Amino acid sequence: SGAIYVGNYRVVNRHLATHNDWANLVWEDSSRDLLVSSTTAQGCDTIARCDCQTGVYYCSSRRKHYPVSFSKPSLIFVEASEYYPARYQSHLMLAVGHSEPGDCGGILRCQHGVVGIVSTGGNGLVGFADVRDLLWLDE
Ligand SMILES: NC(=O)[C@H]1CCCN(C(=O)Cc2cccc3nsnc23)C1
Ligand SMILES: [Zn+2]
Repeated sequence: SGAIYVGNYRVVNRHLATHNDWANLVWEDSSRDLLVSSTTAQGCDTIARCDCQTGVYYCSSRRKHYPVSFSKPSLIFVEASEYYPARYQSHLMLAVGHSEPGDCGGILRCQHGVVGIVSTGGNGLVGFADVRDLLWLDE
């Protein structure tokens, strides 16, 4: 679990969105596993606007932050689950590192700010849904 709070927005994994997230929907994309809902309270997370390929992510299954090199946002094949059939997930970045299903929502950050959130994993790899291209999160 986990979310990004920026201005009047809350960004979560789409497969983990609540009834309240859907009742206050701003934008959602199944192919990216992202959902953004509106919030009354003001968020103060800074989103990065960069092309970094190094950062630090939070791994709740180990209660630790890990430094990682990660790939550029791309279309990557993802196995079926109770949330999606087998498909390509776009805007996805991979790194060598530990993750478990409950790790989704953990933030990936670089020196510029929030890069994305954990969205997939397995076989010693962790996948992050990128948010740096969503320029509207700031306005
Ligand atoms: N975006 C998707 O389609 C997700 C939806 C939930 C299931 N999923 C996973 O990757 C499950 C998983 C297993 C093993 C380590 C994991 N670390 S994070 N998620 C992990 C795919
Ligand atoms: Zn950066």
